[PDB]
Amino acid sequence: QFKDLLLDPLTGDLDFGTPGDRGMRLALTNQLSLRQRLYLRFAIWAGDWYFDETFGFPYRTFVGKKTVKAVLDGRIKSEVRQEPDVLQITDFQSTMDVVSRSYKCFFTVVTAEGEEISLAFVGEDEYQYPTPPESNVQLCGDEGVIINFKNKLYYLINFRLPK
Amino acid sequence: LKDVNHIHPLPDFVRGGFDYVPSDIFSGKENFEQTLRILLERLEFIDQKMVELAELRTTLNAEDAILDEIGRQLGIYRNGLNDPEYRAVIMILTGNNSKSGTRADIIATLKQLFGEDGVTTYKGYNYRLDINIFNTCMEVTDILPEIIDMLPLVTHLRVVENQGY
Repeated sequence: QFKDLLLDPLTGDLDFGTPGDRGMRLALTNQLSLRQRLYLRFAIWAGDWYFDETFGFPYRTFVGKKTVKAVLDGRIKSEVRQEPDVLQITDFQSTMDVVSRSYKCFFTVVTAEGEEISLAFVGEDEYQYPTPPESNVQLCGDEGVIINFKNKLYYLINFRLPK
Repeated sequence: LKDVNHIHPLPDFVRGGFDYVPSDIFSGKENFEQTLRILLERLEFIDQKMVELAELRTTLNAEDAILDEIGRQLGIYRNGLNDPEYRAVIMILTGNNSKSGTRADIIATLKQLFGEDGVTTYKGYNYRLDINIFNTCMEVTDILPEIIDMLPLVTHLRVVENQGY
């Protein structure tokens, strides 16, 4: 439920929205929040962000060196579980090509969805305060009491005659 | 090798801060940059005006609207003086506080009002002194009262002004 500015999954810029409803949006669904929380966590190289030297991933250790596939998978699979709301990891297809020296892995992560605790900070309210009456209706009655009775009588006259 | 006065506009303020984008993650997305640039460039204007708030308050460059405030603290009121010469009188009176009215000293004060060769001074036996002006750039009658003040208690003075030799 971690709120934050929404990042476009397709381009990487802020998700200002479609041309018909351009604006700014907050990440509300846990899925969207977790997506960008993993994306930033994996995209920032370790130590390259000032104000926090411990954040990021240490790509320099592996890239450019002769490395064992098994060691890399452990670190990749470990960084994911640093988020407190990750249920499990389903599958992991780690493959390496020696000709091009490229490495490419696949996997998915499962996360549940929570409640909103309070709507005070977001948009709307859930209550249905009453509406003041109109004109002399309060002190003298209402005509609808006649209309509903007339309709009931008419529908009952309709019911008895077979159709 | 370096200026002692550190009060200067910060060089290349805008590109700084952008240097703190971690690993070019957002660079080239043209959506986050504009949002950040719009906010940062506002500080540019404020950062620039921080200098004039200090630079313009100096007596050398102070405009008449506020130069009066500087003069007011020193007791030198505008009276009927105009801006270009009001600056001069402020300098002259202030400089008088560390003077002795010697021949070498008098030449120095007149030096700031008429360039290098614009003034000369003849001397006489019985307290007579003379002032010559060649390249005046301001009207002298209003400056005259001060020109008397920085002279000995018993000076006898003549004033003659002309353009060129």
